[PDB]
Amino acid sequence: ELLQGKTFVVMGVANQRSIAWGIARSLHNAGAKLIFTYAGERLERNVRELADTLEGQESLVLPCDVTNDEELTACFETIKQEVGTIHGVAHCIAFANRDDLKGEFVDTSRDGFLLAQNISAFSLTAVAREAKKVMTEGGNILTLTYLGGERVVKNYNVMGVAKASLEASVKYLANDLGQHGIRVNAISAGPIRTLSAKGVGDFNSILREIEERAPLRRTTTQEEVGDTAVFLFSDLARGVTGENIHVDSGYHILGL
Amino acid sequence: ELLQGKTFVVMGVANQRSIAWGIARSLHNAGAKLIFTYAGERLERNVRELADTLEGQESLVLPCDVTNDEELTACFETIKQEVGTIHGVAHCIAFANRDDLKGEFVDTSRDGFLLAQNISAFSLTAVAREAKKVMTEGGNILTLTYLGGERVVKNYNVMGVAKASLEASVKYLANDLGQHGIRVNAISAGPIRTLSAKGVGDFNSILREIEERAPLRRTTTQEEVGDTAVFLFSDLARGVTGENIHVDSGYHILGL
Amino acid sequence: MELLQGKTFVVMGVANQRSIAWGIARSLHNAGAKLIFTYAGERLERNVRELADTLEGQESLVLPCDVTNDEELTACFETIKQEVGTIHGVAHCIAFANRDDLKGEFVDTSRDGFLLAQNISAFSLTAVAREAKKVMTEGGNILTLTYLGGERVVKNYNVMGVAKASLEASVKYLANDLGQHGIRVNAISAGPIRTLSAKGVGDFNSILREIEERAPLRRTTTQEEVGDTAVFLFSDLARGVTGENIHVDSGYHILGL
Amino acid sequence: ELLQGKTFVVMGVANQRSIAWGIARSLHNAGAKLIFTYAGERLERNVRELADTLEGQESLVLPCDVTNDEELTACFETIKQEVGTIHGVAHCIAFANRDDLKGEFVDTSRDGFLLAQNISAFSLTAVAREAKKVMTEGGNILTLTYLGGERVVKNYNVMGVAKASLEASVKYLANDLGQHGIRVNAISAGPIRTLSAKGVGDFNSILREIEERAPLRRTTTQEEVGDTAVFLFSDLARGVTGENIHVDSGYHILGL
Ligand SMILES: NC(=O)C1=CN([C@@H]2O[C@H](COP(=O)(O)OP(=O)(O)OC[C@H]3O[C@@H](n4cnc5c(N)ncnc54)[C@H](OP(=O)(O)O)[C@@H]3O)[C@@H](O)[C@H]2O)C=CC1
Ligand SMILES: NC(=O)C1=CN([C@@H]2O[C@H](COP(=O)(O)OP(=O)(O)OC[C@H]3O[C@@H](n4cnc5c(N)ncnc54)[C@H](OP(=O)(O)O)[C@@H]3O)[C@@H](O)[C@H]2O)C=CC1
Ligand SMILES: NC(=O)C1=CN([C@@H]2O[C@H](COP(=O)(O)OP(=O)(O)OC[C@H]3O[C@@H](n4cnc5c(N)ncnc54)[C@H](OP(=O)(O)O)[C@@H]3O)[C@@H](O)[C@H]2O)C=CC1
Ligand SMILES: NC(=O)C1=CN([C@@H]2O[C@H](COP(=O)(O)OP(=O)(O)OC[C@H]3O[C@@H](n4cnc5c(N)ncnc54)[C@H](OP(=O)(O)O)[C@@H]3O)[C@@H](O)[C@H]2O)C=CC1
Ligand SMILES: Cc1c(CN(C)C(=O)/C=C/c2cnc3c(c2)CCC(=O)N3)c2ccccc2n1C
Ligand SMILES: Cc1c(CN(C)C(=O)/C=C/c2cnc3c(c2)CCC(=O)N3)c2ccccc2n1C
Ligand SMILES: Cc1c(CN(C)C(=O)/C=C/c2cnc3c(c2)CCC(=O)N3)c2ccccc2n1C
Ligand SMILES: Cc1c(CN(C)C(=O)/C=C/c2cnc3c(c2)CCC(=O)N3)c2ccccc2n1C
Repeated sequence: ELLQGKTFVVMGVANQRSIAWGIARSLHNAGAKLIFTYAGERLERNVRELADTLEGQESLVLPCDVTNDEELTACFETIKQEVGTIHGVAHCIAFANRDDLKGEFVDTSRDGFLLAQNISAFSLTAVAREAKKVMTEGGNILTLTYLGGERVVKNYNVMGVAKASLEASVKYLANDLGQHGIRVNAISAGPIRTLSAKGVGDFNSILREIEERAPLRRTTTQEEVGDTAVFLFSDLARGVTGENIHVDSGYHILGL
Repeated sequence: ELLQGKTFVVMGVANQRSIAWGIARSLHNAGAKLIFTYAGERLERNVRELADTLEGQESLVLPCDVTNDEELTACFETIKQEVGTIHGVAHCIAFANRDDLKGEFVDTSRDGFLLAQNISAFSLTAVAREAKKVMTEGGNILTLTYLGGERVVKNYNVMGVAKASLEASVKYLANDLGQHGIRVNAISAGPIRTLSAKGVGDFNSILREIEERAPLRRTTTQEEVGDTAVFLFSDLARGVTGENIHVDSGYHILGL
Repeated sequence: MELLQGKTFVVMGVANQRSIAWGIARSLHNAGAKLIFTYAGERLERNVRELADTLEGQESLVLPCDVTNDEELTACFETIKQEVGTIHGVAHCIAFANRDDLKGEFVDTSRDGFLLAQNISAFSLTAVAREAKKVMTEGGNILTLTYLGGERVVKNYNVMGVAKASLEASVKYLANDLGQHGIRVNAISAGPIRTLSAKGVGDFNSILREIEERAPLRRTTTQEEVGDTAVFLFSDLARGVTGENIHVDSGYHILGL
Repeated sequence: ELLQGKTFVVMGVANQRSIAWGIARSLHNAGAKLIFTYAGERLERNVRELADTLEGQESLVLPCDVTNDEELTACFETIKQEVGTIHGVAHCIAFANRDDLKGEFVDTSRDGFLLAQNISAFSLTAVAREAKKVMTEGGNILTLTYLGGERVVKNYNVMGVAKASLEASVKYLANDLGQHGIRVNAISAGPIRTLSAKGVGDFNSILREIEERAPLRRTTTQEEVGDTAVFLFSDLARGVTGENIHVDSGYHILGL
């Protein structure tokens, strides 16, 4: 099977609905070994719990608050020490202050802006810099992004700008790391019911809109994202780097 | 194994270097059965011998000149008669008059322009129209495009405009066919030495630019395109339609 | 009137006073340009001839130019050459597809329908640039008009959408060819506007309605807004701009959902 | 004539070769009155001297270090009281630590990253929310971008990611401010020999490349940018917002 005997770091499991958890399962289903990380103590339990559901042999679960330089750096030392070699990292982390995800992007504070950039965009680069030390056989680094990073999506505001910065980081990191045998890609996922969609929008109204209008006439699932993540980490995706695959039932192609 | 139980139509094999022969090989390795179509009688011997290098039952090998509506139609009629159900088509077809592939694009004759449009872009639509009839369980339709459709490539000229037309075509067809359970996607391959590289303005130099400047520091293989085609035909890609995956060693990201 | 003072432009595709080409003709004229008009058919000849006539100064040459017809293309620019010697640019505002293709599924478009739309709506830019090349002696700009449907899927635009992708790639390749001859080539991507080429589209009114309420500028596009950006592209101000597609659509093109 | 009786804030003049100085000339030749900002004494005289060369008479030259919220606010507060109404702002500001404009982008420091983001991207939004306060007749906000925010440019690294973020901000800002009669647009300029090109590796080779491969066969001047800027601030451009106009001799259209 595609990922037999390879080991991957998964970052961003918060709960059962986490896109990261879809990715975890698809990779596990494809025969991967998994390392999870989680942000801060309010979660160790929900991630270990999930990790444990997976058939057989304990997955490492590590703390990694990506705003913290030394725990990020320690996280990957542990990985260097526990396992030696990984074959990729799935970066599934985003955060902005909730107040910034409503009315007028022009009103966002510089602290708001830089917090979003720091956690939603710069973290990929920080992670990629540690990941590099421990991917001596090469492989793929993946991030998740969203269409609001390319075109304007109401209320996505500062996150849109931080997705744009994320997608551009993908390209430049692809240009740095290719020579070291490492391919960097994104998945642009369609809107999905997650911890991170608990907010506003009348989210239901937007899913309904995807259902009526997306080419595939349905909304996307965390398993659809995770199967495209299996492709990207697999050998099938060798010649693919610097790319953004939309797993969104085709919505991204529409105009009016 | 991944495409177990499924049959695909591969159009465009002309010899062992054809990117279509790369896709055929990857699809067979992933358990598919194949039907091959070829441009005209002069190619029949090559295609029958390639097909027969693969283990398993024989493989239909049918003439299909995409310029000839009766031939196109009888071809897929024959396919419905003998197999009943397909799961996908790989369209790997292009042509323009070779004198239009030098000098200035502005000097392209009307006949020249419409011939390139006819064979290089409209054929995807005619193919799709007949494939929709035998795609009884849905599936994927793939074509092959090139960066000249997006950005100016010297001498690519009228093929450049026909690729843009092809890629717009993928969008519109994905929008049509989603609701019939059918996805439509393109692979944008980097340059590869094939028959359609014959006569190009120092292809060797082009190959060197890629090798030294592409994020991955190597040229694209027919096998790399074929493994991405596997993904796109597989159920891994069920959320992915109207997409153009660049398999070009990340070359497409580069500015200057 | 100054800014295009002392320059002459060919405007192709005026069919009545709502034509985008006529918004363009007025702006060019108000910027001091002299104008040559083309038409294709027998009768909307006057229509064009009568619109021309309203323009204040010297009378305008008005010439038949069916872009489907090589001889007529050659004769028209030939006649421009004999009559005025030098022109400074061309506005190409011309599209056609069979009406039955602009509904239903794109996958049912016939071969003839496809090639017809490419011929008139995409190739014709190139045929016109080739003729214009020989009369654009001091350089200048070639324009064309496109639509968002050439970049992303717009319901029912179908075959014209593909023909606009085709048009847009032609702008780039022609820009690459002609720059060394002092000629720039650019597109304006206009918002939906009420013209003859909008007659027969499902729900044109509700299209304009959701432009008004959702586009950043909260209003639909006008012919005059298109013509004023045309003035820029034909003027010296734009001398560093080529192979560009400028969206004059109240900002609509930036929106997802 | 074209900008008769309008006033514009021009930000970023550093010396006579500044793009922002090219824009002030064009705006002035089109009838505008101008207000200038600068950060820090290192160049107060330069901007004063330059502003004084101008043949109308007599421009406010105010301090505005976009890093400083109290100073930004004050600068636009001073403008509120002293001029009244403004019709536009040209934001020609960028900065990143020069140690980050070489080597691999992946080795970029946290605060290197957020510094570039803060000066080169966020400042637009900060400037735009002031300005909003003073553009009571509406008008245009312009920023300068570079192709490296769309595609990978060697060494541009953290600035390319910053420009991507800048360009996304343009889109979101335009969605915010359009309802207030305010347009927001970028100009993507070709390489120009300014202070911000000092130290770029092989800059003369970049220029020679542009001259020989760019469609217009020449390199890009400050006057070309200033004249496109005149268009964007004028009534001619009233239907244009959220646009990025490439003023780069057509270079942006080239593939390989
Ligand atoms: N509709 C959608 O849900 C879409 C989401 N995405 C992207 O998918 C990714 C995953 O989000 P999704 O699964 O939806 O939602 P989740 O909320 O489940 O996942 C987000 C994860 O990011 C983590 N995170 C936040 N801050 C930090 C930090 N300081 N250090 C380390 N980790 C942190 C969260 O941890 P914690 O719980 O501790 O805050 C959580 O585990 C995001 O990048 C998101 O934008 C893309 C397209 C569509
Ligand atoms: N560098 C490269 O090689 C790249 C190629 N591509 C694309 O890959 C695709 C395949 O090209 P490639 O494998 O390289 O070259 P090949 O020439 O081996 O394959 C192209 C196929 O198109 C067929 N074809 C041409 N005209 C017709 C027609 N009238 N009816 C039916 N088939 C026809 C050819 O047949 P015949 O020999 O009889 O003409 C040939 O079998 C093309 O669309 C090409 O543009 C994309 C990116 C890079
Ligand atoms: N919402 C909109 O209306 C938008 C339109 N556009 C584009 O703007 C351009 C102008 O269209 P618009 O003004 O809307 O509609 P009009 O119908 O007013 O203009 C279209 C013109 O194209 C001409 N034409 C068609 N076929 C030929 C041919 N064989 N040879 C010469 N001329 C021909 C028509 O002439 P005739 O009547 O004599 O056949 C007509 O004068 C087109 O390219 C269109 O696609 C772009 C964006 C939005
Ligand atoms: N090749 C090129 O020159 C191109 C440049 N650009 C862009 O054009 C814009 C203008 O750059 P250019 O004219 O070349 O170079 P300049 O160095 O002349 O202008 C850059 C300006 O940004 C100012 N700036 C830096 N930090 C701050 C800050 N803390 N607060 C307020 N102002 C600040 C600089 O001031 P100071 O010197 O005092 O630090 C300087 O005046 C930039 O956005 C740049 O990215 C775009 C495309 C091509
Ligand atoms: C699909 C979608 C999302 C979810 N998404 C794609 C994200 O990237 C969400 C990021 C996010 C980032 N930060 C957050 C939260 C969500 C929630 C609560 C919180 O405190 N901080 C989203 C988020 C905000 C506004 C609109 C949105 N749409 C239309
Ligand atoms: C990579 C590459 C190709 C090959 N390619 C991508 C194609 O799409 C080939 C198209 C093609 C299309 N028509 C053709 C021929 C080739 C050859 C001989 C012929 O008679 N007609 C190419 C083809 C022409 C010009 C430049 C080119 N570059 C840089
Ligand atoms: C804005 C818009 C147009 C107008 N447009 C951009 C066009 O390019 C029109 C092209 C055109 C092309 N060919 C045509 C006609 C119109 C009308 C009558 C005819 O007989 N042939 C349009 C046209 C069809 C479907 C949707 C459409 N939308 C949303
Ligand atoms: C054209 C071009 C530029 C200049 N540019 C477009 C910029 O946006 C420059 C931004 C900048 C940002 N921060 C800077 C400096 C320049 C210079 C000195 C310094 O100390 N900090 C550039 C800058 C670095 C690498 C390549 C570059 N190319 C190819």
